[PDB]
Amino acid sequence: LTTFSLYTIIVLLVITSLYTLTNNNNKIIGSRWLISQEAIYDTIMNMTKGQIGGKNWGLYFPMIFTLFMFIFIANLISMIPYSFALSAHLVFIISLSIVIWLGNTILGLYKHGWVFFSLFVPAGTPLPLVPLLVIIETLSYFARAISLGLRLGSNILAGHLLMVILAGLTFNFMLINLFTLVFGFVPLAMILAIMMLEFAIGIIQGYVWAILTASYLKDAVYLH
Amino acid sequence: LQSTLDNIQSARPFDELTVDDLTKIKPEIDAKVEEMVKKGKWDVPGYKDRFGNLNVM
Amino acid sequence: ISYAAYLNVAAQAIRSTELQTASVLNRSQTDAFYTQYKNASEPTPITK
Amino acid sequence: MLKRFPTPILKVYWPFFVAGAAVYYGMSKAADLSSNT
Amino acid sequence: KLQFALPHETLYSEVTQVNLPAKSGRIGVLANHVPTVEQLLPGVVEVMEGSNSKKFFISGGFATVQPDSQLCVTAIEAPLESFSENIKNLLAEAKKNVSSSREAAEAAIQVEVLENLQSV
Amino acid sequence: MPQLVPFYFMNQLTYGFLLMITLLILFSQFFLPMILRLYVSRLFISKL
Amino acid sequence: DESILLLTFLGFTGLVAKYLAPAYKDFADARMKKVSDVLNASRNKHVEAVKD
Amino acid sequence: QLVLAAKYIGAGISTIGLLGAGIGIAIVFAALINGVSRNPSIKDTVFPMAILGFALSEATGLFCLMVSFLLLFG
Amino acid sequence: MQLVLAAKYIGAGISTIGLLGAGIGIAIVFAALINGVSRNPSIKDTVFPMAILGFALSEATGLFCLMVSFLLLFG
Amino acid sequence: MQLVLAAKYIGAGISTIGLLGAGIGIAIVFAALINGVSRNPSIKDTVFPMAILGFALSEATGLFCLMVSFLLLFG
Amino acid sequence: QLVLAAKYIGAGISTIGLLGAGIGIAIVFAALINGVSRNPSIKDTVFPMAILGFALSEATGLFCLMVSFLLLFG
Amino acid sequence: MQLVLAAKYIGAGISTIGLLGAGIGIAIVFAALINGVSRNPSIKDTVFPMAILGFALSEATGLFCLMVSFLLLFG
Amino acid sequence: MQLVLAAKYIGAGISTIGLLGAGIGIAIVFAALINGVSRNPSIKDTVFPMAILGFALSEATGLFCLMVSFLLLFG
Amino acid sequence: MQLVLAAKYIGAGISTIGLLGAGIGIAIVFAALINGVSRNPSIKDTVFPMAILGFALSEATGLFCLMVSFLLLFG
Repeated sequence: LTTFSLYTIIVLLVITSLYTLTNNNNKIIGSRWLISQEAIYDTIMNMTKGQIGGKNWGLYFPMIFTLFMFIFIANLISMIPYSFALSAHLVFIISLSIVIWLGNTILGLYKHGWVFFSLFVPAGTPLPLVPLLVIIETLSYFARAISLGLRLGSNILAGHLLMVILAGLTFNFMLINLFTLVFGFVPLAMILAIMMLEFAIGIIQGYVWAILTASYLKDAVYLH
Repeated sequence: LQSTLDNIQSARPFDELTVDDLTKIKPEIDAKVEEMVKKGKWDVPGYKDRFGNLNVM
Repeated sequence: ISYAAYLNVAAQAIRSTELQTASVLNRSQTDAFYTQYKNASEPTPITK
Repeated sequence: MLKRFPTPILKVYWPFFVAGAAVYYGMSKAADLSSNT
Repeated sequence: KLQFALPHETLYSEVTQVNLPAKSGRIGVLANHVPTVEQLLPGVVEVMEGSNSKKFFISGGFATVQPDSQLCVTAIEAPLESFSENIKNLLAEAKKNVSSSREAAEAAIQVEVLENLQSV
Repeated sequence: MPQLVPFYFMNQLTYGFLLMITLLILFSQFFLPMILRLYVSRLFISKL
Repeated sequence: DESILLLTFLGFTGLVAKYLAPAYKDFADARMKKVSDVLNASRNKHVEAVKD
Repeated sequence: QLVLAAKYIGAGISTIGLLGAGIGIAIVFAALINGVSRNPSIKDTVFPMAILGFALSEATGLFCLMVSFLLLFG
Repeated sequence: MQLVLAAKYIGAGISTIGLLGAGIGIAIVFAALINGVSRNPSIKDTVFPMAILGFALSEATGLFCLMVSFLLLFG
Repeated sequence: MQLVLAAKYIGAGISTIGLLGAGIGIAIVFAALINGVSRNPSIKDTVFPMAILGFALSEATGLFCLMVSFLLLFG
Repeated sequence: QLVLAAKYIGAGISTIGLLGAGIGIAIVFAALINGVSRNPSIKDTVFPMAILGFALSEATGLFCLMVSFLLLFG
Repeated sequence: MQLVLAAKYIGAGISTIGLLGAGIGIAIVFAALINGVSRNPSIKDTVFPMAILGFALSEATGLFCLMVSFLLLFG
Repeated sequence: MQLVLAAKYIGAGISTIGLLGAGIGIAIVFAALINGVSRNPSIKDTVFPMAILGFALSEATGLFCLMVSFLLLFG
Repeated sequence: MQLVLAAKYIGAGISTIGLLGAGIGIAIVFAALINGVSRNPSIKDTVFPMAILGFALSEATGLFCLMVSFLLLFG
């Protein structure tokens, strides 16, 4: 069926291979491919030990790892020039972000009752505006709901479409007069630079997701 | 003690070695692993003083 | 701590290859006392 | 590789899982609503 | 020219390039420079008169371009080579110990000198 | 694109949420503590 | 249009194999060595104790 | 006709909002580099704050961008 | 008429402009936070909640702008 | 007529632009505050009343722009 | 109704004049905080200076606002 | 009809304005790098990633803008 | 068509505005270069490639505006 | 055609705007020069080649602006 359905399968088959075939006899030395996933493990270990740092930093380390890995891998697969539907299937990405925000909100309400809203009391301020600063802290708490999802969706989708428009332009650059046929390579180099950049910012975005949705959980667990 | 030297010599790894073989001689490995995931840790002390925290930030 | 005490500790630190003359070693380690006095009686010559 | 060491992901991630379920149900109705467009 | 006097042995009394680590970060001075007063931090220093360079490890002090263009450097000791590997090891140990045993400033200095020392 | 605009959004989202939950259990119980196994094994060897 | 993009992608994988893959090879090598040296050193360390 | 023209116009004007987020982001990262050069060692605390600063600055622009697509079609 | 409908959409687009100021605004607070903290080190415990207050107000300017944009757009 | 109701919707959009100046403005007061406090460690007791005054009028300029948006739009 | 229409558009336009003054007001008070934190004790002399710049910067915006009302009326 | 097509191409032109901001942002990050290096040149290896990070992230909002420009322009 | 073509010629000018940002940007990198070099004297050998990189990226953002101009006119 | 002739004269006017940025940029390089030379007046001879480079690059974006105006005016 849909490209999204097919590409979700492709991600799963990759991830299994990185923890089996990659490893040689459960190396206590680390395989050359597997060395990447050691560094990632440690920098996200120290990141959710940083952000929440509880006795549940490691309890929410798998969650932050599968939120790392989905977006990290799904901004490699979509970069193939005839692939285009994981994080460019926006309906999954934005939905996932709202779900995580709700799962922070429910945790906060559950854990901190109906005085979860004491998080939205920032601290003492002039008395005629004390209820107001509860409203526009809660608004900023639910600015986190959509900012996280919509950043990723816009970035990845915009990269692929930008390249395709320029690719189509360079096709027609190499179909107009003979003076453009010379220097028909010059636009190609611009598309190449974009292919590098759009790939880079998707790996950054997978990490950026996983630090930002640790920060929101810092807010939710620790009131004010 | 001569025998003690022989035992490490016939069992000296250096490229690989299943963590399962180490588990088979010491289930202490798995005990710590299970306890730590439960703990909400993944930092075990002394792993950062000789295998680092593998990051630049 | 005085700025020069901070710097002094740095001078002291510099003898800690080691290639440090007798004068260096004296500037980085000496035994002395500061005999406080009063407005009257002397609070002792406690180490400088 | 596959040799589980138990994790409490069913009560720790109970508020997370609840949020996922609500949107799943809503998206069933949304899909029916989107298939009329 | 360039003063670089030390109490136990005065070194010198501007020169072409001086490279200094100061509470202004690191500064390099060539010819005229505005007539600063800067605390010299513990340092790895190069002083060059011509292209020839004499390299000093400096206990911090003061640097002061005068409005009469005299780069007054005063330090308690100023070679680079004289300070320094074995010294790096000892200083590392001393850095650890001083933290436990004014203590803040001392331990900070032990770390600072240790880093500067590693540079040598 | 036709593959990126169905009305099969719930179908898509079903396969999507299945992948997340699968990876969550899989990582959490299997592969993440197996990385801590490498670390701990190295460290226990480090001690002896 | 998109056949131009595929040529770009071929160039992209070439650049990666030139610059990044040897760097990542080197990165992998450097780390691999460090793990090995610690592991074997510790095995040696208790062997010293046996001799003591 | 005029409405069709209007939706395209509304989309254009909304796109400009992204500009502010881009400047914002640069100011945060500039401060990260400056902070780390001032301290030599601030980065452990400051780096989380800098990424946060990127996100928030970006968030305002990103609101503009969703409005742009809502305008462009709508 | 067509002109009134046009004006809803266009008016929404124009409204969206104010958000840019909030993007820059938030950054200036965070920059000052970083700068102060990099200079002092230990100012941060006082300065961090103070900075978050500055953030909340700067962000708010953007949110007011977005609200009006939606009223014009949908309305 | 069509033109006037249109002009209200358009005019509302334009009015929202004004808010940006306050957004950046608020950040500037807070930037100076954080800088001062990091320099002093402790200026804040004197400086905080001063800072609230400067904040208030800077903010107010944005608020003036916002109320004009409401006046045109709602009538 | 064109004359009236132009009046409502014009009302919108006038808000733009205010933005600069908004930044300006903050700049004088920013300077107050900078100066006071640098000196400490300057504050009793300096506080009148701060108020003067703050008010004056606002006043430029007030002229724009007065013109907004003037436009609204005609 | 011509009004629709005119407006499409006009809308493209308007979007292009967003790029100016990103160009300045990139420059500011590099200015910061140069000043940082001059104040401590051994900072450079840690700082070099941070410089590139700030350039890319700053730039991105402008490229998003350019994509909207291309949606209008080509589309 | 006269309208759509008129939109192109007007539109060319609109895209052209974007160039202002790049102009300020180049200067900001070079201003930093001069300041840093005056502090150190000798830092310039390392820094000059960084300055060229910074110029190219800032300039590029400007060039994208120019390319839209040529896209509207010619394209 | 009234539309086309209008479009040239309008489009020319709009094009002219980009150059203002380059003007500000040139001043920024010179500002740095003066401060730099004050900090070390022997830096001038090395810096002067660099300075002319920074000037030229800043200017170019403005020049391109004036060119699009001239293409419509004097093509």
